[PDB]
Amino acid sequence: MVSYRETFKSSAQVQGKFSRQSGGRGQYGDVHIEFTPNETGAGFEFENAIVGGVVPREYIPSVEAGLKDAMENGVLAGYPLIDVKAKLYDGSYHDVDSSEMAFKIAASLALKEAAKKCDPVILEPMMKVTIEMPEEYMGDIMGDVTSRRGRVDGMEPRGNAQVVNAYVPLSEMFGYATSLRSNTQGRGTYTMYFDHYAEVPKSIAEDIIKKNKG
Amino acid sequence: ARYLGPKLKLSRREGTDLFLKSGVRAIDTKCKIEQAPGQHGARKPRLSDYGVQLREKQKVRRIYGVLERQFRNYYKEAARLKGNTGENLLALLEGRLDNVVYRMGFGATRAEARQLVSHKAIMVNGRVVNIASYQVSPNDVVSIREKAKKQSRVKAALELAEQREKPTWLEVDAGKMEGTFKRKPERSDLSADINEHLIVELYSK
Amino acid sequence: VTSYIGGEGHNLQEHSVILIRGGRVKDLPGVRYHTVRGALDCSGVKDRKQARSKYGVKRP
Amino acid sequence: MKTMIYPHQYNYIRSVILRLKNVYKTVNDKETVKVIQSETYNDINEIFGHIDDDIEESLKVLMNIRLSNKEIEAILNKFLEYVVPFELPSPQKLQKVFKKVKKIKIPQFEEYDLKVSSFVGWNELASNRKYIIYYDEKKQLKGLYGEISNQVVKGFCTICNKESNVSLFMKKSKTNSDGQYVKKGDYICRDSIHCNKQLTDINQFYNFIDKL
RNA sequence: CAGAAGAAGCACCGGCUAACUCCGUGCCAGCAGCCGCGGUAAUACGGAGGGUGCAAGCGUUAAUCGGAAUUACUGGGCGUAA
Ligand SMILES: [K+]
Ligand SMILES: [Mg+2]
Ligand SMILES: [Mg+2]
Ligand SMILES: [Mg+2]
Ligand SMILES: [Mg+2]
Ligand SMILES: [Mg+2]
Ligand SMILES: [Mg+2]
Ligand SMILES: [Mg+2]
Ligand SMILES: [Mg+2]
Repeated sequence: MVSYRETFKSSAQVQGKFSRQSGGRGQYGDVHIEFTPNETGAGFEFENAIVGGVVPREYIPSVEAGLKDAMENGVLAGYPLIDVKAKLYDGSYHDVDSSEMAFKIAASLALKEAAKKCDPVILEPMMKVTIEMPEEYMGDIMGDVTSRRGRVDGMEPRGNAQVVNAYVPLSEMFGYATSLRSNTQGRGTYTMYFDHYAEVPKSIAEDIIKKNKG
Repeated sequence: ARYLGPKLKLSRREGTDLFLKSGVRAIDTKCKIEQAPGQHGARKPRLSDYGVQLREKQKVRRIYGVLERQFRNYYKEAARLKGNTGENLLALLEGRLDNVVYRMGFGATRAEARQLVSHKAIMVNGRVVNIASYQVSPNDVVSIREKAKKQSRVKAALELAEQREKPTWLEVDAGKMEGTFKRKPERSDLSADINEHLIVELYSK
Repeated sequence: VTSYIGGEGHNLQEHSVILIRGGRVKDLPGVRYHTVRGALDCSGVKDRKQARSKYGVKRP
Repeated sequence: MKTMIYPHQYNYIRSVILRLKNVYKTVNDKETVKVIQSETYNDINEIFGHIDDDIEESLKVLMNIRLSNKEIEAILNKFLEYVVPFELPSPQKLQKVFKKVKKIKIPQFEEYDLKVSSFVGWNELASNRKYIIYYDEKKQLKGLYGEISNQVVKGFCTICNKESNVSLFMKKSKTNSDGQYVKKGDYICRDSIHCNKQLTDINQFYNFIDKL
């Protein structure tokens, strides 16, 4: 199972407001949170932009916890949200109504609102692959990498053997060994190392969303 | 171009009241004048001759609220002007409109006077002047603006001025809130505490 | 010429373009110049909070 | 004297040895094998810099295609001796590092773990944080506490760059008078010891610290 | 007319030279105009607190004269220091 992740393609400013009566007690939480794309590998970044008097200080940590939990849950296919920056630019509250849970729900609502306007996209893990094989089978190796949607960055010759460096999706990478043995006639070896998370092809991504949906 | 930090700290460093407060309450109640500012202020280090000269020059600057560049230019003018350089230097600082307003009692402190001068509440010879550095000549009349007369601060300042000793070279009238710079202040009129020679020496250094 | 690289740590490599200023380094014979930190390829010292202007460090 | 190698280097040595050996298992072409033998031999030599007779003996066993996993273990154990253990700070010093956290408690760390520890990290459940102590490029001990997610998910760990059970770790910036603070974090292995063993490059951990 | 509202930084604190402690490091990392400082109680390195000096600037580098009576006209020397 390939560990796909989600990120927001477009930055958006959204307001999440929750107002409801629970157990005979009104609960009102409002949070206005800006979600922006983050640099690859930067990870989740949260900034508190509340000067004060717009959100109760006690509820602010709860809001952050809600966002964190929602990212873990995922907004599209349920893949963990990554490379997103969250900033609580504005908020509103009622002393009696406001509660930690209410604000946490409001944060979740904000992230749902963000998901609508942030253009979230699934990210697939990309593995850098170094393959050593005889030059005779090198053309076959090139074809296999192309078939797996991998791109060969460069080719390096070491003696008789030829070294190929390419970046291939992990999903595509599975079963490479068997193919390599067939292509090289068991005369080639390869090593793959994870490099980065890259956006899934839209057609594939759509299918993945459908699969996770059902 | 102005010092916006704590006033009493400056007084504590000098170890003397620099008249940076109105004087409604004693400086001692407000601060520990004896002790120098900071962690190591309580200990008294031996002061070098350079240090003694510096601290004298710093005192005068802090009293009149003049930065070094402008104070240097005053010294050069005092040296250029005929007579005692040190006495000339003190006369120039006294000649400043800022000082005159405070001495006339329109302002409680020289900083208060500065705000009055700055905010166009002061007229010299019936013309509005907003320069603190403006030099008031003999026979000039400094009058508060008619609009500014209504301000409460001016009235309170005049009462505090009554407690202070009245400058001989300045004639002032309450209610009218106008004053005349009759003559340039003599060295005798100014406080003997200030050592002009140290400042002259420091600049000769 | 030989130029001393001031501060703790540097990113200088061969072929790096740097700006040098006057300043001998006693104890290093023949070093009559200092490289200006924070100028051209040379970068400011990381996590420096005092004399930042001397080591090309922006206000934290 | 015996060569001294960093823990991350030893992990790389282990990885290359396993990689080198796997070639013997799979690759049927002696020519291809030979190329990798030389590459790995160089890599091991490079890490050691100087190879003693004991390393040479191990290298000879490594070069042979008849190398066995039991032999590998023995070779690794010898290489482990060359490795230098992480220096634990004095308990007083630790508290000085974590001035903000009074009466910070440290669990007992295994000597082997210390030997293979590029960094030392311990998680407190009550804290809900992971406390990490490490020596930087300057070799000053650096201690940091950041919130660790209770939820664990399978994903590539930032520190080691290996897919494992990871929990999001967030480091909070110093709170201003307003009460505004910025938290920056990335998913990392929940177990520091496991991550340490996985980690082969000290720089990767440093990069994660830079991100914080 | 409205409202303190919209407006403070830079260098330095061993001696020379105005301004001192703590912590970290332990001839390392570094500093440095000069004399020097750093090998486990560093006012000298790095950070912090406090302080000093200047201030929309402050430092650094380069450059000239000064201090330099150290080319001596003003205004020096030559027994042993040239
Ligand atoms: K002569
Ligand atoms: Mg100016
Ligand atoms: Mg001193
Ligand atoms: Mg010490
Ligand atoms: Mg010069
Ligand atoms: Mg001369
Ligand atoms: Mg002579
Ligand atoms: Mg002789
Ligand atoms: Mg002779």
